[PDB]
Amino acid sequence: SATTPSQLLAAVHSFATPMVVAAAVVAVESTTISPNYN
Repeated sequence: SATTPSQLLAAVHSFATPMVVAAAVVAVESTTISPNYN
């Protein structure tokens, strides 16, 4: 505690289920023009 020489676990505990990451789904909201007739 406080201030890791001694290991409390014998082996390192790995997560059973592999985490499946998903790519970003970014999209274009809108397009505006400042000087415009319409």
